[PDB]
Amino acid sequence: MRDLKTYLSVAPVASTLWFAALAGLLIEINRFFPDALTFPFF
Amino acid sequence: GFTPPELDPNTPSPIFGGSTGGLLRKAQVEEFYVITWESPKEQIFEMPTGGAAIMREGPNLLKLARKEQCLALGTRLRSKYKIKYQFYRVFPSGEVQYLHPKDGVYPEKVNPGRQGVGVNFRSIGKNVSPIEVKFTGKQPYDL
Amino acid sequence: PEVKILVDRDPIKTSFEQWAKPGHFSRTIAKGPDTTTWIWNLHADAHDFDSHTSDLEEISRKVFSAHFGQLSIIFLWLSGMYFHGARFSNYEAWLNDPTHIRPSAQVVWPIVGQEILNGDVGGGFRGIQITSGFFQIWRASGITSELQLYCTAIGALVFAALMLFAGWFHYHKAAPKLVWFQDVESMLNHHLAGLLGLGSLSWAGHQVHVSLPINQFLNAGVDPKEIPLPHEFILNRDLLAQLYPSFAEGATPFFTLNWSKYADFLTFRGGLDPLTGGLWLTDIAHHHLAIAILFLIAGHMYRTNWGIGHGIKDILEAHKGPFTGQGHKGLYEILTTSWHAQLSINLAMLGSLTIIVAHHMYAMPPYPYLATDYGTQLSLFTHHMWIGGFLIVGAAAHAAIFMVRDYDPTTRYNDLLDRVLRHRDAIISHLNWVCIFLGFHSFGLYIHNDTMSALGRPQDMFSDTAIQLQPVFAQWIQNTHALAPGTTAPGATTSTSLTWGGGDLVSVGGKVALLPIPLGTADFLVHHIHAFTIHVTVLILLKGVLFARSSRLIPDKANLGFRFPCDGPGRGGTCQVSAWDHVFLGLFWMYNAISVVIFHFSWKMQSDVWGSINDQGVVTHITGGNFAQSSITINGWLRDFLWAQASQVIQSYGSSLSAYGLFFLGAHFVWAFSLMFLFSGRGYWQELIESIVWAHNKLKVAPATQPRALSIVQGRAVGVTHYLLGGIATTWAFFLARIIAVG
Amino acid sequence: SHSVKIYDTCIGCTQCVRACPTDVLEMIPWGGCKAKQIASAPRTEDCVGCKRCESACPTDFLSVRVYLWHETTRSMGLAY
Amino acid sequence: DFLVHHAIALGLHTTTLILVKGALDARGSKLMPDKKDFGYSFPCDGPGRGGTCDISAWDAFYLAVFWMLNTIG
Amino acid sequence: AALYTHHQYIAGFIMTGAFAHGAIFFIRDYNPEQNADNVLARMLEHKEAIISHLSWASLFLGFHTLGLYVHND
Amino acid sequence: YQVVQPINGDPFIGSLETPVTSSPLVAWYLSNLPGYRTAVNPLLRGIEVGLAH
Amino acid sequence: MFLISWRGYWQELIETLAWAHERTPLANLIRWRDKPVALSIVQARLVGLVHFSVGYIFTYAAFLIASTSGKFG
Amino acid sequence: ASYKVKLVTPDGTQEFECPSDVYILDHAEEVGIDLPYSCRAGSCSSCAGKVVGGEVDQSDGSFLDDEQIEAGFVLTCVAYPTSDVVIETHKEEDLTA
Ligand code: CLA
Ligand code: CLA
Ligand code: CLA
Ligand code: CLA
Ligand code: CLA
Ligand SMILES: CC1=C(/C=C/C(C)=C/C=C/C(C)=C/C=C/C=C(C)/C=C/C=C(C)/C=C/C2=C(C)CCCC2(C)C)C(C)(C)CCC1
Ligand code: SF4
Ligand code: SF4
Ligand code: FES
Repeated sequence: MRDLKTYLSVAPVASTLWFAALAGLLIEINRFFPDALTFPFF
Repeated sequence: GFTPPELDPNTPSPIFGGSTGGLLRKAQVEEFYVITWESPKEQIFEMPTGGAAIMREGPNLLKLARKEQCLALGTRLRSKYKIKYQFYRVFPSGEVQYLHPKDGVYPEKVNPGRQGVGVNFRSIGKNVSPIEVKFTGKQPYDL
Repeated sequence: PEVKILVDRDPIKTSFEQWAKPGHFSRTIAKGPDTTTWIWNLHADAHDFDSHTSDLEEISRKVFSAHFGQLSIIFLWLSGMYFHGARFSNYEAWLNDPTHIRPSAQVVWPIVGQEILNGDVGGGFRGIQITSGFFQIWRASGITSELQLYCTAIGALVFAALMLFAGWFHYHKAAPKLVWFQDVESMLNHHLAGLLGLGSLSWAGHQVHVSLPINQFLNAGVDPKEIPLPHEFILNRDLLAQLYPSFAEGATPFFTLNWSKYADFLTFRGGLDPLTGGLWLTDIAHHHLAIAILFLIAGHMYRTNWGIGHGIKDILEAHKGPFTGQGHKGLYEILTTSWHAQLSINLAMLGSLTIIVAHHMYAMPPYPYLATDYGTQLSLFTHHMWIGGFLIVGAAAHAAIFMVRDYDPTTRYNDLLDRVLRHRDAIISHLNWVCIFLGFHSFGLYIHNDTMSALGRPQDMFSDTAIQLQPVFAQWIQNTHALAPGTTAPGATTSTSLTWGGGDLVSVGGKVALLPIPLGTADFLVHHIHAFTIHVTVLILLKGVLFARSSRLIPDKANLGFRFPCDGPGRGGTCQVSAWDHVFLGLFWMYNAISVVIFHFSWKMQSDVWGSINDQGVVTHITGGNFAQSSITINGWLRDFLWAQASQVIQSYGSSLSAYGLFFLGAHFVWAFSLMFLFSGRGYWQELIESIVWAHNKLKVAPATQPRALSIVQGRAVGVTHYLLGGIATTWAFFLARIIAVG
Repeated sequence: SHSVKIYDTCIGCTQCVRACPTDVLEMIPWGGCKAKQIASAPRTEDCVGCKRCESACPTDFLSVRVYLWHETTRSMGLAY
Repeated sequence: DFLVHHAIALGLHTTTLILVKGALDARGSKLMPDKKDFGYSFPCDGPGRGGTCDISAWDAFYLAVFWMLNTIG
Repeated sequence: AALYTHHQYIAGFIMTGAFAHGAIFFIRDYNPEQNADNVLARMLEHKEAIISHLSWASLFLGFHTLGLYVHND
Repeated sequence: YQVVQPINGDPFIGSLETPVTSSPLVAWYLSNLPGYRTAVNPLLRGIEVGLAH
Repeated sequence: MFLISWRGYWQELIETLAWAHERTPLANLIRWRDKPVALSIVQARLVGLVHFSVGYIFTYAAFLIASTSGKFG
Repeated sequence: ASYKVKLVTPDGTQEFECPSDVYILDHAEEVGIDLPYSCRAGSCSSCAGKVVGGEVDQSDGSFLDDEQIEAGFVLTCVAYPTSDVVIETHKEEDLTA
């Protein structure tokens, strides 16, 4: 548990989880505001 | 001052089957080496050129074409087995020249009868620039 | 002396202690890292069990459970394939009409416009056309619904779970000991008779009851949903008696020895099914039956516990003669104490086997509707060729590792190994001469043809019309094969393949399944090119193995270990003087050889076999016999093969084959990228990282794990792996895009 | 013949001497350190230029330096 | 034209990076502080200290010719 | 076309040679104490800043030019 | 009984003695060639060799 | 070749070639006068670079002159 | 913490005070019982000893056989004395063999 928490924070696993979260975020963002070549709000 | 041992031909050599890694024309025309050891018993050892040979109980004398090959076999003999060895260099003249260990004690052990050759009394960062030795035949490190 | 199960209880307790600690196996790693090089080492020596320790027992226990883990991975992959065929496929539509619908078992999500990859594969379905040939396997096994595929996927999932659990169990709870592994007599007895004998007998049992009747029903034209379920064929027997009358006697023929009464479904026809374009299933069943009998007898050779059998040591040490001294005496002791010897033998044999499989599968298509599915055929051949080549190179790698680490004439002396080590120089010199001669007289012919053609002198060219180099031996052999059925294989009706000859073209759905393949001068030239490339890669690998311990250059190469950068720029320069470096080259030459082989196959097939048949029997091939006249000069390969065939992939953009165009370009990129690692050295890079580190330190952002450039060996490893990835991937994209567009 | 030099930063560890394939280096008395020993190179005509000695030097910077120079057949390690 | 001109700019900058690094590091660096007494062109400084393949300034020129060819291409 | 390409390749080779001989000068003919604190020595003494910034510029150009090309593709 | 022996029984010269290298007829043949006719005036050996080539 | 394969490999191949030549009848009557050695490290980098650049120049010149000369426009 | 360290030596056997976070050889110099050394960086045989009781941390070790760690030998310069261990000095050659 403590050691599982440690292993889940080793560099490869920390980075894969981080990048999976980032990928999910970007994917959803472009799923809501697709085909965006500019910033049209202000 | 450690009269070197003189090479004794008629000393037998290990039981080998022959190999294509032995001597060549360079041993015929320029030089070759000869190593000797003394073998508490008859055993199997890996040849520094080919496969495996059997050192005889009693004097063993092996002729190799490279000094580096001799030292390799000597190291293997000296630490895997516990055997004291010496090797010489033979010219096409019939001259022999005792090579190692030069003054009877291995070079990893300091001996009080050796002079300093190629020692610089300064740190390596205090060599002159090459511009300082331009157009003179000297090298900045040889100084 | 006797053989038994021998185990140890709870050798290592399952725990999360060592997961928290990176490189626990290596003492130096366990402590922690000072620089970036430590991270690379952690991965490079993860599975080198024989250096984490010296105990053979521990090495073998680790090996056993790692094999279990690998089996679990394979099962998960299989279950994924079956589930995708069950859920995201058009397998039933394809089953209704095989030669119009394109098989595809992968769809994509519409995220960034990538849904264009969901192309029209027919059947009211939009997906990515697959080349795995899985639909053909499922059809040949009798699978008609997707419920059966679902059940298969779930069964393979629970099998993967079982394999993972067994891996944990046999390492942390009940781990065998050394005398259990070192028993190879019983192990061979069980793998020959139990794994291959019972396995193939069981498969023949499947085909006799499931695939034979269901495929009979499918080829009779029945709607796939109107076919009886397979278990009915077991419950009601007259269902089988209708298709196969001699299922009526029911196994009394098997014991009366009136085996001829089984001639219905146990045939020796040979050739192809004119309806499906595959081998006769009644032939494949008979084949597996005979294979089973053979393996079941063969797994009874070695003695285990009851006196009868063969001691492998006795067989080995009985073989020796006047040329080899005491040969084979002492090999049994070598092949049972070193895993690397076994690994290299098995790798060589498995690579040989994979390539034989590729050839035989292209020549005698075993699955229905496989021959006329050109994309599947091309992909299967190419994939198996690559796998075989890689395995064969690994064989050499591990032979060298054995020679460096485990060879010892003091305690384990063998005569043959010693003799070969003693005349390695003669061996390598003659192999060198053969490589040179073969390279001059195969590629030199191509250069002569190119200049003879460029100087407007085609009469002087080595071609079918100017100076013929006819492969008379191959022509003679294949004519002997064509005449075989009836003359010297009286029980066969058709020759074993259709590439032998006899006419008898077979087509399916207006496409050519197979026809006799003609061998002309271009075949001679390219076969000698093949011989040349194989000989050169053999030279590199054999030179690496034979000179792994010592040479006339550096006399103590074994003390430097199996893998190392060099021993300084002395004696003129000793860059890559190690055994590992020889494997690095062999991979380059293996790449060359396999690339030429698959190019030869693809061009020859698209030029003389594949194509479309028509009403008169006029066969228009993909390229009108342009291989016989254009393949004899390098300009022909560059123009008629690469430039011509390459147009399909370039025009892929804007369609559903766009991903292949993208992968074409990306593979070109990564291949070119490898050259940065393959042409440079780590000194320049260390000196550049120095100033980058300065830039970081100036802003208090320098890392504590000091960044080092890669090792010399690692740089070569990065360079060779990227090179192979790039080249193989660009060939993959080209082949697939071309054969899916023109096929 | 390559040229091997020994500099006074030598701590007389002797690891380099134990590393050289051709017996070029030696240990000789001295007084500038706590070992009263320093490395000598009396037989550089046998030096192959392998530079194993430099990889064995634990000083910073090195105390044993090999400058490759004119080549002999001894220097090139040729058995033919 | 915009995209290809920036490809040109990258080519120029990388070639000059290689060459300038080779020039300013010719007299010695941290990986080899005494490079100047080894000459302009030499093999390497053995496999010690991590490995020093292509550490000359000649090797920097050798590496920069590839980038020159590529950029002029 | 031939004239343009010819002269551009020749110019590229000449530039690479200019930098190579700069390095050769720094090794063979450079005298540090006679060049104490002038522009040459001060070039030599902040080489890390020059090299790091050249590397930044080339990284930026490469990243973004390749990225735009791949996005378009 | 063994066929391959070291050269002249010397196991430290870099070669071996085998059938192709040292069997009776092949030795007689090689010795009966102009190149290996040591005791013959070189001009006549060159003549024989040159005419054949 | 000269850029990927390194000296050690070739040196050992050359030494076994030397054995082969010295050991064969009717041809050991001929003796070389310089012992054959593999190319140097720097020499090999130079040879590979020369080959690379010559191939580069020649194939691009061929393509350029043939593609403009073919259309002549 | 600061466990007593015993060292057999041709000069005799003495006892000195030194904290577990420091090498036995380094605090030995602070007291003043002379021991041999050369590199002081854990890569040579000069400061070699072996142990009678207890054991020292092998974390500060390098250039040693994959056995010298558990067969007894150790380097005074690179070693943390985790207990009231008793060690040998002047032990290079019967280590050098
Ligand atoms: C197509 C081949 C190729 C490519 C792409 C590069 C690319 C690069 N080279 Mg290189 N080079 C090459 C061939 C190549 N070279 C060859 C054949 C040689 C002769 C040996 C050299 C010799 C050379 C030298 C001497 C130097 C470079 C340098 C550089 C870098 C320049 C900085 C830059 O442009 O920013 C980046 C440009 C890029 C193209 C990087 C794109 C790659 C992206 C980031 C991939 C993104 C990953 C993505 C998320 C998915 C990854 C996949 C996954 C499996 C991880 C750059 C990464 C210089 C350098 O180091 O710069 C400081 C340097 O000094 N090169
Ligand atoms: C901005 C660019 C962009 C973006 C954001 C995306 C985004 C996406 N693409 Mg896409 N793509 C792009 C460009 C892009 N693509 C381009 C340019 C191409 C042309 C080459 C493609 C071609 C493409 C294809 C063909 C597909 C996608 C797919 C996908 C989707 C999922 C990919 C996936 O799930 O992987 C794979 C996920 C898995 C395999 C799930 C597995 C989960 C983990 C790995 C399980 C591991 C645990 C396991 C149990 C370990 C085993 C241990 C064992 C011993 C127990 C995703 C939304 C896929 C899709 O649409 O899904 C249907 C898909 O098929 N893309
Ligand atoms: C009829 C008996 C039998 C059978 C069928 C097998 C089958 C297999 N053995 Mg095995 N083996 C046997 C007896 C048998 N062995 C004996 C007597 C010994 C010596 C005592 C060994 C020692 C041995 C070793 C050292 C290894 C194998 C391995 C393998 C696998 C090879 C990889 C493969 O081909 O995948 C084919 C895949 C399949 C056939 C899928 C079906 C898997 C079935 C369920 C296996 C069940 C058979 C098993 C013996 C059941 C007994 C265990 C039981 C108590 C539960 C394979 C599954 C390799 C391995 O372990 O891989 C992990 C390997 O490393 N065997
Ligand atoms: C049954 C097959 C088999 C097995 C069991 C082994 C087992 C072993 N091999 Mg080996 N080998 C094999 C086949 C096999 N090999 C083949 C076919 C080749 C020819 C290529 C080699 C060549 C080879 C070499 C040269 C070496 C080994 C070594 C080793 C040992 C350590 C491997 C390791 O941990 O490295 C770690 C594993 C990795 C770092 C994985 C690397 C990732 C690869 C390169 C990328 C693959 C790309 C992927 C397919 C697609 C791209 C994905 C990406 C885009 C996301 C180990 C005992 C090493 C050794 O020292 O032996 C003692 C050694 O150096 N092998
Ligand atoms: C020595 C190199 C060599 C190699 C590796 C191959 C390899 C191959 N040849 Mg081939 N061949 C060769 C030389 C070679 N050949 C020569 C010199 C000739 C006569 C010009 C032929 C004529 C030939 C024909 C007509 C055919 C092949 C074919 C084939 C393929 C099938 C196997 C076969 O039939 O070979 C058979 C080889 C022989 C019968 C002769 C082998 C050479 C013998 C053993 C002595 C070696 C000669 C040596 C160089 C000179 C004398 C030695 C000297 C020092 C005294 C195969 C890939 C077949 C093919 O093309 O498949 C499609 C085909 O039909 N070959
Ligand atoms: C007039 C005019 C104008 C202006 C212009 C200008 C301002 C110019 C320029 C320019 C420039 C500005 C140029 C340049 C270039 C440069 C270069 C190209 C460089 C170089 C260098 C080098 C190569 C170096 C070498 C060396 C080294 C390396 C070190 C040592 C020393 C030496 C020197 C040897 C304009 C257009 C606006 C407008 C119109 C008019
Ligand atoms: S270069 Fe090689 S042979 Fe010469 S002193 Fe150094 S280690 Fe010894
Ligand atoms: S450091 Fe590099 S260039 Fe120098 S000898 Fe070793 S591998 Fe060759
Ligand atoms: S003095 Fe060298 S390891 Fe202690």
